[PDB]
Amino acid sequence: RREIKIEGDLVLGGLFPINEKGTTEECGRINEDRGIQRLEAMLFAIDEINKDDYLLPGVKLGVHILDTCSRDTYALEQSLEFVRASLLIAGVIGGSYSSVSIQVANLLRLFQIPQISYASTSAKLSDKSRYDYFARTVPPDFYQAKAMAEILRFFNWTYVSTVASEGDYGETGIEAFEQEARLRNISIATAEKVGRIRKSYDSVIRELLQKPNARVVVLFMRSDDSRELIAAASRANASFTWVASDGWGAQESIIKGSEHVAYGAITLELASQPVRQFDRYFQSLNPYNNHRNPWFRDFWEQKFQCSLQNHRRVCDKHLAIDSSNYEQESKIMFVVNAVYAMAHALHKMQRTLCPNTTKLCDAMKILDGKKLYKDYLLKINFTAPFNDSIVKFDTFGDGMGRYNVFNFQNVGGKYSYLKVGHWAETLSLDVNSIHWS
Amino acid sequence: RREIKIEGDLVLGGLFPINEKGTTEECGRINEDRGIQRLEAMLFAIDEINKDDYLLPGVKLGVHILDTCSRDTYALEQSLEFVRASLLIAGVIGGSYSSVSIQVANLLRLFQIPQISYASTSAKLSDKSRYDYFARTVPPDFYQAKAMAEILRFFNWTYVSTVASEGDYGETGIEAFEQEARLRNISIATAEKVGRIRKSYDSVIRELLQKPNARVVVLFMRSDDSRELIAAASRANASFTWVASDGWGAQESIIKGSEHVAYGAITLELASQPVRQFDRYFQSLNPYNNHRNPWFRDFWEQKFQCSLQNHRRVCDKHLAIDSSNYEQESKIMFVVNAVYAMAHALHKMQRTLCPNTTKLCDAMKILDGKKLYKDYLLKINFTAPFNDSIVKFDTFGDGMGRYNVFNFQNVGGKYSYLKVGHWAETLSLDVNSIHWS
Ligand SMILES: N[C@](CC1c2ccccc2Oc2ccccc21)(C(=O)O)[C@H]1C[C@@H]1C(=O)O
Ligand SMILES: N[C@](CC1c2ccccc2Oc2ccccc21)(C(=O)O)[C@H]1C[C@@H]1C(=O)O
Ligand SMILES: [Cl-]
Ligand SMILES: [Cl-]
Ligand SMILES: [Cl-]
Ligand SMILES: [Cl-]
Repeated sequence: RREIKIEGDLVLGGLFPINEKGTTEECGRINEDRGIQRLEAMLFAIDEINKDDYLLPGVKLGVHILDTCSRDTYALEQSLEFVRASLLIAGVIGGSYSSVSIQVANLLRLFQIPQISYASTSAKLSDKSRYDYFARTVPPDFYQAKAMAEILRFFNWTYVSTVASEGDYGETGIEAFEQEARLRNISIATAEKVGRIRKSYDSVIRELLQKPNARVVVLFMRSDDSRELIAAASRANASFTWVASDGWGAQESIIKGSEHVAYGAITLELASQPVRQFDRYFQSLNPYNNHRNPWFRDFWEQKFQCSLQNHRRVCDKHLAIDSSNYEQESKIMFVVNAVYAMAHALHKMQRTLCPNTTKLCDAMKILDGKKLYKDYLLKINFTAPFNDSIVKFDTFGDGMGRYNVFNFQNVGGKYSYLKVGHWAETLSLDVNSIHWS
Repeated sequence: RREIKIEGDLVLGGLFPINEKGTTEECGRINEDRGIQRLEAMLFAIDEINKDDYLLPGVKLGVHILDTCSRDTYALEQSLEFVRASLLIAGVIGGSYSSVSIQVANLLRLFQIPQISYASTSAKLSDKSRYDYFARTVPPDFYQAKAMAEILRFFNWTYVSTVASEGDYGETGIEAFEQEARLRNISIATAEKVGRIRKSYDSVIRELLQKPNARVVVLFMRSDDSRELIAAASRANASFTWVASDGWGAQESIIKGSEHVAYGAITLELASQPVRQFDRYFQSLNPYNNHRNPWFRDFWEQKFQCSLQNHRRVCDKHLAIDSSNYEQESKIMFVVNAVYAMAHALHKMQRTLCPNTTKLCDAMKILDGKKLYKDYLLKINFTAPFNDSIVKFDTFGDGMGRYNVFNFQNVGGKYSYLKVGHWAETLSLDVNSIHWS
């Protein structure tokens, strides 16, 4: 029922997991980082573009923002509002979960509405024919498989074993790693999978022990699966050199109480830099100055376990989002770059189709989505506005594969993940900073 | 803007090409046979089912009927009305043109709404994964390719040449014939195509003459392409034994003025029988008793070139649809069988999910479209209501491939197409009635 509907000459649709997938109820609690923060980054980006005197000087961007409630079917129903509009919906920003972005993309292509996801990393969305109106500022996860294969090939690690989670993430990732290993003459000792139980991980650990020549284990697993496998490795006192995808990444929750077996592990994470101006914008928001966001009062009441309006404690008027209770969500840069990619494509389109004017001409009021996607959006190339990193898409509409390389080690009586490298198209490692086990 | 919206316990969506694809304007003239007649066959079928005391005894069927205007994009926009409904839209009947049914099917699968086409014959719609909510009472055209290959194999015609129209119909049909010929050890001399010009056909005829050993020509062409190729064959005085798909069929317009070169031609047509009770129902309709159809007054004014309400002649009050100006459209049986297939699937579903009641229970008010399609609709098997011919679908949702075999000949100083056989799964020919050339 809730929405953010702001008028403009051109309107961008937005889809965010503002609320978690509910349990009795369809929608759960507010999602603070993937929902509120990401939605406010798109509003921040719109405000900035509208303020800019060089980008779309005569065209004001409006918005139509909706909650996906972290569910495919709910997001599809919401997306009908963007299709009914045929508000001048020029394109859609979102969603977050790949399963939501797949269903939205199946609908939007039918009405030729371009879509840019700032978070969906499934390999399926790369399909030029099935998702011919979809683009993304994030790279697909199959580039992690390529980056891991390139890390092994560098260290000449020719004999390895693999563990994968069940589902799109784990299966597609190890299937891509298997192919990337074959091309690099890397032989896979044993390939294990993990379904949806404590014993299951011990069966995998035992099966990994059956090939003692393969000291390197390559993981393409979800967070919970990664923690549980390292726990079973801890129980069996089985120490391996783990090479893992972002499912493990640089999360301290994974290695907690199992740092011996997990020592020297090589992990990947999506490389991103914070948007400093966003921290200032987000920390200044309060229930008194943020009337345009209809979810903000529930976000505030939930974040601070208080009531703004008697069994509930009254919100102290001096509460604030600040350094002690806030950290910029890892994908804020991708939200901002997605909105700017749409603006840059629209700007170039208006300049070509509306000669000798800055205003939105008739040729663009009857907007050709096919032209916008193929001839403008897929051909954008600009410097990220708050970074010199380039925003651009390949012919599949995929953003550039840039990952940080981490090494789990202890220096100065503290266990931390250390940034020991980066993968862009070529691997770059600071080898003399890596610890082994 | 116009529609037929009739309330019921369960409502069926309907899509018909009531108006032709417009030219200035988006929608053209009324389409009398594929539009008005086919829409009235669905209303006839609904009335009959509702009157029946054994089929859905406690569930009244309603309708929501819309004009596709013979265009993909217009039909997609119309279909949003069936999706917005989530009226209790249980399923959709239509469309006619395969291009319209493809776009509708792309939308309806997303909201799990089963769809039955009474006319769309494209091979694409057979795809179990891409069109997983689509079924049809007509067979796909690739069964014509199989039937023609079986006619050649019977007469031991091992050396043949092929001509195909450009587009889905001709290309897919000859591609399927090429595969069906390989399996029957039939060698193809030359494979010609026809684009979108009088000279083009002469180039094909000349190229066919280059292989004089191949006296049999297999055609998979559109009506206009078929007439023009027989015209070029007439000009080059090139007489062949033509084996053609329903694009030519038993149309006298194809052979007009070119009966010598076209003599003895073997052609296919979709086998159908008229629904006798429909003739009585359709011929009784007049502008005074048909208020539920909002397009009928324009149909009447167009059919009779008159005005019901001064430069226009006033409609004579004694005008009527009758034997002199009406003939039952060839696919009326498929419209009626599509509506009955949906009713039978709903009837079996209500009997299983609503025990000890005939009424629509809560388990069916929140209708599971996935169950309706896979467990009920794909498993129907009933005698056609106004025929003993069986209505059933295969695992792809395709209706049974039943074609009549025609032979163009002269008997008693009159040129006519004679029914000389039938193809169901096995070919059946009355060989001693076939003329050659
Ligand atoms: N990138 C996500 C997550 C990504 C993923 C991709 C496809 C399927 C499953 C799947 O689950 C995992 C599990 C572990 C690590 C990464 C993923 C996406 O759903 O695409 C998106 C939720 C993330 C966000 O909103 O930041
Ligand atoms: N069966 C049709 C027509 C069928 C066809 C199928 C796919 C592509 C093109 C194509 O065009 C031809 C040409 C000649 C003969 C048969 C077809 C369909 O569009 O499916 C549908 C309009 C017919 C109806 O409403 O009766
Ligand atoms: Cl989402
Ligand atoms: Cl998954
Ligand atoms: Cl149609
Ligand atoms: Cl065609």
